[PDB]
Amino acid sequence: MDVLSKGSLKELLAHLEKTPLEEAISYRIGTVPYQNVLISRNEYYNQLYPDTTSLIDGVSREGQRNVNGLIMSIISYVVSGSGHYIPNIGFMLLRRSILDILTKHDTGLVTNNLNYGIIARNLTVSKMNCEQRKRMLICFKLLAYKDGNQNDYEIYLNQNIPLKQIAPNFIPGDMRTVIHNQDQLAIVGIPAYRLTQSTELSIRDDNAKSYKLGYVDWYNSNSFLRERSEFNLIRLKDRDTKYGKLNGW
Amino acid sequence: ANRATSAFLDNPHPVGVNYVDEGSRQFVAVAELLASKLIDSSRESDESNSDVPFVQAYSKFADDNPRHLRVKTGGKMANALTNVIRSYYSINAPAIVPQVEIDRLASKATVSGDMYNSYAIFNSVPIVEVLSPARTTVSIVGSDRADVTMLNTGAGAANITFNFGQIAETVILKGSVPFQLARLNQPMPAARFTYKLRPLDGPFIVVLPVGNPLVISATAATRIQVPLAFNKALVESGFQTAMNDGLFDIQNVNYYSSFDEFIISQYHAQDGINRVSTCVILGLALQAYDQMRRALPV
Amino acid sequence: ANRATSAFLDNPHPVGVNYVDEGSRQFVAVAELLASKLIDSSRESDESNS
Amino acid sequence: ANRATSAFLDNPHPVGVNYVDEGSRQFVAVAELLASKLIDSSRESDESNSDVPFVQAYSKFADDNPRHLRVKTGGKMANALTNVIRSYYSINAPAIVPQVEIDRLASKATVSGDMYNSYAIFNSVPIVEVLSPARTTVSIVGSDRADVTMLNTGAGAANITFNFGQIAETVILKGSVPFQLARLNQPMPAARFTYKLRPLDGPFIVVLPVGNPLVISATAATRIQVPLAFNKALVESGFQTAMNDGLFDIQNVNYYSSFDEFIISQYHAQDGINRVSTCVILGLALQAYDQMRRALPV
Amino acid sequence: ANRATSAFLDNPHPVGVNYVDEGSRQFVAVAELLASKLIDSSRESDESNSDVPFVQAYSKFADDNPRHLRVKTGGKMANALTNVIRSYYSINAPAIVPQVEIDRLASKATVSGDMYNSYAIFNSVPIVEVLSPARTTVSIVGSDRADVTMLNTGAGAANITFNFGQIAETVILKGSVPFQLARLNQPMPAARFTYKLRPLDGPFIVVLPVGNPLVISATAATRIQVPLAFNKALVESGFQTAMNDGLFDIQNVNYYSSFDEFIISQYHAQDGINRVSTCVILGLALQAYDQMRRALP
Amino acid sequence: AWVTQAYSSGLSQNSIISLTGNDRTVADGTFNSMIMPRAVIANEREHFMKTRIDKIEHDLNRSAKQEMMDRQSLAEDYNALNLAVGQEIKLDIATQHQLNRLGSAMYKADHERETELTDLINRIRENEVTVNGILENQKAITAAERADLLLEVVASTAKSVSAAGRAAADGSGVVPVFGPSVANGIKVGIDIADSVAEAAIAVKESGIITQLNDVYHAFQSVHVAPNDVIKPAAVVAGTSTELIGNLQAIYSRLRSHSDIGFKKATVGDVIPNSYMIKPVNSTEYASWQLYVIHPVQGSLGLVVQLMGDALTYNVFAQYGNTSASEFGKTVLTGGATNTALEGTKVKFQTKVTAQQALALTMALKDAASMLSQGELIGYFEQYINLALEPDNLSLQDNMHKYHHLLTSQNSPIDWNYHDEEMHKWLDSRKTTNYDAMQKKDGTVIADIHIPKVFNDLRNTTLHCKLEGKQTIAGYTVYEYLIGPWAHYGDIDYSVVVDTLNEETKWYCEVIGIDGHLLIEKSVQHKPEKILELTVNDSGVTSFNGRNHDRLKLKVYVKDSLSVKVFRNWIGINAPRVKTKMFNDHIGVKYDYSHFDKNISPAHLTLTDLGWHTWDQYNAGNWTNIKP
Amino acid sequence: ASWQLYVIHPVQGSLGLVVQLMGDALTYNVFAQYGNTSASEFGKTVLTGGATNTALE
Repeated sequence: MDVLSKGSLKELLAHLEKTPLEEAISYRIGTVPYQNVLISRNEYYNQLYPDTTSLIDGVSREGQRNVNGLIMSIISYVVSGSGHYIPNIGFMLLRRSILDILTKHDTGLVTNNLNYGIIARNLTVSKMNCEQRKRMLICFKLLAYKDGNQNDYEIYLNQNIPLKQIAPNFIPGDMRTVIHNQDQLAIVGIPAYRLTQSTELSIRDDNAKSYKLGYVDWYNSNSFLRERSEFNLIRLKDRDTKYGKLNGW
Repeated sequence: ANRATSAFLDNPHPVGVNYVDEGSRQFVAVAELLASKLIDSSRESDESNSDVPFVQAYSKFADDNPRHLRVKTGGKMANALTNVIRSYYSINAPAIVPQVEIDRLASKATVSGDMYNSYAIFNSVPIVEVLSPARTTVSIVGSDRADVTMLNTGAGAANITFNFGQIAETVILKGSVPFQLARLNQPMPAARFTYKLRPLDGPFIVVLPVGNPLVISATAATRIQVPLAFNKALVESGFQTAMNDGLFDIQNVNYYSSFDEFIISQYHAQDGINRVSTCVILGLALQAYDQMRRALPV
Repeated sequence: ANRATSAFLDNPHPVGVNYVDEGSRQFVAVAELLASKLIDSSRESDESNS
Repeated sequence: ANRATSAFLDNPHPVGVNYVDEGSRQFVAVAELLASKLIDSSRESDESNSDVPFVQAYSKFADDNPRHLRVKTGGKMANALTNVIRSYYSINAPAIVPQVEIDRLASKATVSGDMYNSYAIFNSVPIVEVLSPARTTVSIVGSDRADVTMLNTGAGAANITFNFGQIAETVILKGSVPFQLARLNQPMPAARFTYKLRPLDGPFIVVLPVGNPLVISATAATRIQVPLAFNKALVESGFQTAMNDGLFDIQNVNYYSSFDEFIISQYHAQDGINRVSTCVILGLALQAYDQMRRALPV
Repeated sequence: ANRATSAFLDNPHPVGVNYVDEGSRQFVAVAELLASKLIDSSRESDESNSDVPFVQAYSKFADDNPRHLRVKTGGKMANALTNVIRSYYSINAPAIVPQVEIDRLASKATVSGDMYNSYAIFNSVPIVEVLSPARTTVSIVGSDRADVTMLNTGAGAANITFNFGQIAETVILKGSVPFQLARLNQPMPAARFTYKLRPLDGPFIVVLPVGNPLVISATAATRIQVPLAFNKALVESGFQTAMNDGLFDIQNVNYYSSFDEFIISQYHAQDGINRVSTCVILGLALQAYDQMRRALP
Repeated sequence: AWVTQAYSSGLSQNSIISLTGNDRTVADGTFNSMIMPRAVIANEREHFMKTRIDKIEHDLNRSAKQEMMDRQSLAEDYNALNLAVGQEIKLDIATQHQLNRLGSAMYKADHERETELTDLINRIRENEVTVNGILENQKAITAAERADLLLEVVASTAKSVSAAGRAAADGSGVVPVFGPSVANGIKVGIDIADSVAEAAIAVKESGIITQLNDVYHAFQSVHVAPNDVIKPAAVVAGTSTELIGNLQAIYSRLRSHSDIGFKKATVGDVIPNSYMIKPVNSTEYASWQLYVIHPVQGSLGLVVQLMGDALTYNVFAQYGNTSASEFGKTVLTGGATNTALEGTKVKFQTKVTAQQALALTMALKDAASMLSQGELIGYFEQYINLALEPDNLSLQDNMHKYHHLLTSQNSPIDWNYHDEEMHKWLDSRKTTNYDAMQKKDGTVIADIHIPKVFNDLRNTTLHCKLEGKQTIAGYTVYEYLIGPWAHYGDIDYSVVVDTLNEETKWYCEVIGIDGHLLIEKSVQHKPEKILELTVNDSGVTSFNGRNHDRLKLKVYVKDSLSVKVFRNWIGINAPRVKTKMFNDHIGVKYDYSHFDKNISPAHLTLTDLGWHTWDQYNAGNWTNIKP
Repeated sequence: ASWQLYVIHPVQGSLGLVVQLMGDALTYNVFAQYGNTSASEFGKTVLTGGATNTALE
């Protein structure tokens, strides 16, 4: 819910630096993806509504115990709000931040062999929306510059024209690019339209709506930080300053 | 020629490699300290006709107030303590405790997770192998006190080779009848009833006269570094409780009658020093589990 | 007529004859009391920051 | 003809290319200052019947207050220094310690980080090439003092060509019996016991008579820029301690008995003037490791 | 089968057994501390025009104020140090100085008597045994660096076994020409100039060709626990001074060229572990003796 | 999904290390991914192609055209043996000719393996002092390295122990029988409706029933080289005597199973074939594979189920399958295996015995968690379908220890009970089939399709074509090892020699522990009844006053084309002796060192013929009687 | 962290080759096939391309 509320490249990247990798993984076994299922949607129909389980739903699913599965779980957390079930990774990797896993060689993970075609295919990209695609392209760009595969990233974008049109423009090593970027990456927020407490047919839409109504409850709760009222109560380390920049950028 | 070995020294399964860091070791120590206070508070509350000492102890341990009509499991600490025990036993047991939960629980008390402050003596006897020539039968029974029964059917006196490993410090051998024992390439002394040997000295040769069977009773002592709070009596009871409770039901693992046999068997295995460090942490975890479960049965 | 005996009962060696007076007995009792306080204090320091 | 060469001049392995910048040089200088204060603090602690002088020194070095029942290891600075030493020896070392940690530890004290303030004299003698004709035997033994035993079994006198390199400053040649030595294509002088030569001058010719062996003992001096806090006695002690502790155990490397042999050998390679810079920083790191480890034994 | 051994490793004589208790250890530490202050004060008085720094340090050391007419000997502390050193070298030496005087002198200054809170590196290379075939000649010369010169005159190549003991931590071998060396029952590698060996591995086999003599230079490093006040330069200077001053001239003893040879030879005996405890204490006593003798006329 | 810290201890708790690390991912194109095992049954390309190579080997060594051309000669030779009524083999019958082709090829490979074991035992005994030195001194080294050391210290004549080396040095008579090639282009289904005419019987006699066709199409033979058996034998041996006992113990078991395999075709029932079940979806998140092994040369099957990373197995009896289920009762359990799983079924032929397949399954189950799924499948499918030992040395060592245990006297499976029971089941099945066919059609038709002559592989009177490569003074020597025997009774051996010369004299000698017989004959194109034997219950024979377990028969002939040795038991269905074990083989000892001695026919004289002992001859020159 | 070592003894040739692959570095040595009669299968190196270790385990 917190990750899905980030609306800018600065806020999203700042959140990924603070959060550790254990948030990306989940310890609930869940079910398996790519399975045709019959779910119950009684507000609309009496029969059982068919659908297909995927990795993009907000429910935890069993994942493969490899580097490919780890990256899919990280991107799933960013674009959906929940990750997968990959246990016994190791406390050394789980303490490090999501950004460090994505763009630092010191962690020890090897991601050079990863192919963006199957990752996009597995993390079903024909079913994503514009905001979800932009976040995935951010993760691909961060990984590509980590292993020096910028040329491969460009060729992949040139093959898929719609991805190129919405691809965010920022250099992973430069902080000026993050500041200048004005893409909207928010999947949840205060809605201008009328948001009701009703169900949606698809698994993806129902889970997304639950996060949206959950954010409204959290926005009006006591855990939210109203800057206009209590800006002098935050500590100096976490106060918003223009001089602030990501570590190593 | 025939060889025989102790039953409990065969095929030690790999132990878990999670929750062995500094913060995780502090969590087990915190659980041990707080589980002990739960036991003492129960005795004090019962003897002082007031339940207020128990409420404070349980609230600190479980992070919620004790209420009637509730099972009184122990809160998040009981769940975390139970799961870390399962991960310690086997390397295929999933580690499903978040690092945030470990740090949050470890901050309840100010303890040092140093697991090398003190030592403990373990009495399991590691008979690695006994080599016997033809027409001689050798049988090994027991782990706390090993009884080796040897019979010499052949015409001449035979030589039985004893190998006690290189980990144990002292092995005391007593026989039903006086017998002759000496190291390799050494004069055989007069027959005596008892022998004290250092396992690092080398393979030992025992002469076996033809006739009535000879039974040798072996008692060993080994020293392993343990934290100061370690208590062998509490660990043994907790080990039995965990096996009964089903914490060790993971597939493809070995089962042992006691923690003494478990810790020694892992020591007599490849990367024994690293294994023993994990087994010691499991021991302190099992001691906290025994105190807590006795205070709060489910 | 054969004879069998327990191994640990054969040939007990003589024990020491010094440090058996009352003054020595007090030393052992004092040492035990102070040793018990030592290990208890060591446990207390491990459970505290002092 | 035959060729003879010094044993320690064969195949100098490449050295590390990390932790050479100004920030890293500051960290090494900070470590040497703080490690030195540790030794004098302990001496002052013993003489003053109080552990307070040692407590303050260890708290600054280790960023952790010492405890009686807890082992003292040096903290992060001890780990960073150990990992830095490994990186310097070979280009194949992992070089795991980060740069943010290096900057934090460098801020503990104010030092120049100057690697070229002063100089030192190194006494290893490099004998690159000894050419001997047939029917003669030449053997070279020694690193601090090189003894060249040559025996002529021919009919007439033989000419032996010496080559001491172009790096050493002065070489003093002493013979068991008086001998004749001169330049290439230069007349011979009368027989003398001792010679002072500059290696840059050129290859030298020694006239070897027939019948009795001649042994030449050579001692050389070379000047290398080093920090002003350099101490040859401490560096050599640190070199042996690091070798025993296993910090130099890496595949495809050479091993040297003395630090003078190490620094001179790399100074004779093709890129020697760049290799010495890393060698000098490594020597000061070994100085800190010597003082730190003696005050805090493992 | 011929045998060759290092000269300094043969027949280590037993060391003294007195003055090893905690009270005596404090005496050596106190003597070293006060001797160091004495020489420092002597330097200060030479660089100034006042003898006040010297009279303060000498009075502390000798319990009597210095006088121009009387000679400066060091007092009872100097006498105690000399007799203590004599007893440490051999078991035959008398332990003349009593224990009441030792306890009194230890009370002059406050220092911990622990002699095992640090370590020192010693460079004496022990070659316990070199076994050679019949038709070969092997000579071992040197203590700090050992040169093993070997000549093979047989029909074929020979195998020579090296035994460096079980005490040395590491050994570095260098040869005049590249040579082959491998452990017992390992394959022989290619010819190399250098080798780094762990003596605990076991006997090492080298292959001697027939052609030309091969010389091997051996360096070793062993670690011995010492007090933090240990100084090898001061100890070695004290060893030469004690030998020249005739503190080691008693019947049925061995003589060594350095303190490195003395402590390594003792550590390689049957009772070596208990012997170095006395030898380390003697080393600190020599350091105090060197500093006191140099400062006093 | 796992990283390690630099400058850390390299030791790990587990003894078997996977090529793919704990992350369970290998970058393609790296060395680690190149040395990974390949799935042969699962991959359609490798399974399709492997069958092509095996077919080529069978066709190159045994040609269908050659076998059909030699049918007429073989029928005449088999008639020349005057056998009592009810015991003659009539090769004019189509069905009887088929079983002879399978029997002859199977027996020759088994016979050649026994010969190689005999020379190996001879070489081991010659170097007893140095063999015992290697076995005692080295024990921490791998079994493969120990096998290499043993084969080097002896004149093994085959030093290589690897699978590539074994295939490099292998005779033409060893290649396994490929069933589909034998049954190609052979008439099935002759319909003679209520016609007892002599012409109607002749055409029906020329065809086979469809049941025989299915049996051949699901038949493949297994023959284990002595070099592969040395690793299980030397893994725990402490002396040469123990090692020789293990080698003979294993080949006794392989002897019994090979005999059992042939009886399955003779009985008259369709033999089942091994198969693998894979999920329908190739890109499945949840992966499972099931292997059902039906060894034709054996009495116990194996079902291996790999569900995720968990391996379970079950050993089942191949007898007593009265119910509709193919599997009989299970004798050894290793978990729960579900044989009702739905998926694609792929048929394959195993090239390893039940013991070897079981040995690897136990080893994989021990290292279920240490190895990845690809490695578990690759190692198992390579061994089952290619007889290729795994590259993982630690895994290979564990397999051979289990292979020894299943063979030794402490085996969890008591093989003698199952092998005996399978024999009783097979003969009962044959009786039921014959009487069932006797009711449906005439008694003459029943004898045509299911013959009672053949029965067991060694009970059946078979011929063994010999190959000769050694010629001395123009006389080529042909070797044939008489014995050992799994049955007792009276047995006759005959020799047929055809050569280009119109007349010639050929000599046959029979070597025992004492001396040779030196028969001399001159007949051609007809068996000669060279030697006749009697066999005890224990399988031993009193040959010329000395108990023997095997003999060496050598035939010398000039300018020969083909030499065949025939064998026939006097009584039909000779009872079988108990299969020997480790204790039986080390209890008694015979010397085969005398089998390498050979004579020179060219320098022979009349007085030299007859039974002569070694003392009569001098040192060397075993042809001339004067010492 | 893998290393490969290849030793080629061409039966139809007068010289041999030893190729070693250590990481991203390739080193080779061409050796004479004659005169190696002293406890070694390699003669003198007629052409050197680096350092090759034949004692690898």
